[PDB]
Amino acid sequence: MLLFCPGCGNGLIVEEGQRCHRFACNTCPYVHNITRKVTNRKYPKLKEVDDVLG
Amino acid sequence: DQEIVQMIGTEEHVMAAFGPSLEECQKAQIFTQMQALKYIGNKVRRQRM
Amino acid sequence: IINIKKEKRETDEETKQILRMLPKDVSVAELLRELSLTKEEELLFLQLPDTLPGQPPTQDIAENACTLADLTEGQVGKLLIRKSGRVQLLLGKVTLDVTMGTACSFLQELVSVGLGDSRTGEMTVLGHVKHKLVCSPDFESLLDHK
Amino acid sequence: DDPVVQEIDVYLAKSLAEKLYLFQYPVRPASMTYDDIPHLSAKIKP
Ligand SMILES: [Zn+2]
Repeated sequence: MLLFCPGCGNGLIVEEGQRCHRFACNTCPYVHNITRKVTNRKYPKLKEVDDVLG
Repeated sequence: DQEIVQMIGTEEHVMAAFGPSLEECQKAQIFTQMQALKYIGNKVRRQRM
Repeated sequence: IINIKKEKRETDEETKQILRMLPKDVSVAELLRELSLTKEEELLFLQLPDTLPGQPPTQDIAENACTLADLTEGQVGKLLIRKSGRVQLLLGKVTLDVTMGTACSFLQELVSVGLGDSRTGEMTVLGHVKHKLVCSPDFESLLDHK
Repeated sequence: DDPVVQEIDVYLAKSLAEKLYLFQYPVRPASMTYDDIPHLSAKIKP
């Protein structure tokens, strides 16, 4: 997903600190350590057609 | 960047489509109005002296 | 982790991306729950028409704009809530209609910036703004009237 | 459709006519407020 820094509103990237994987902002010292599972499913469209014809 | 994304739209597929542009912007160090103005001025062409 | 500084999901109405484990309202229902369901006061932000149906009272004129800056204190009109959800504002001889504005989700703080001194002033956070009202002239009534 | 209920009166106050400003933060959701953040200064031009 897309997450934004509460401080300045820039995009948050995922990096590694000294203890854990954390969201971080490229333009301010704001960080956020990851506590539990975070997921972003997309559910791409499946091929549904059987394609019998004629 | 959050204000830009708000202006573009809050539908999920809209953010999915517009994400690569944000990533390309973040790859460069353009984060202020002055930096973007300097980039554009670099990308400017003089009208025959 | 701190519970009041979590990362924000982009949808401002659904910022609760991580948890510890809205239907479009109408002005009649808005006020009805604001008074019947609860007795707590609320701060509203209403947009008035450009010219109010009045005259600048001894303001040295011209049929110019008559805004709230020219009117005096006291009762200036009544708010009517009819059946079927119609919400009117009888501001004297004419009646405007009041509808919901854009449903804002960002923070809006109503504050008072009082420059009591020419060198030092006070900022007084009066409250938070949640809902926006829009008042418009009932043009159909004004046209069929004359 | 008669005005069945809520014949609310509308008053006008000019005490804070010139001192009232509206501050809106386009990037801050309404759930998170600046009540707990200690402010240091406010510059302004009349
Ligand atoms: Zn930031």
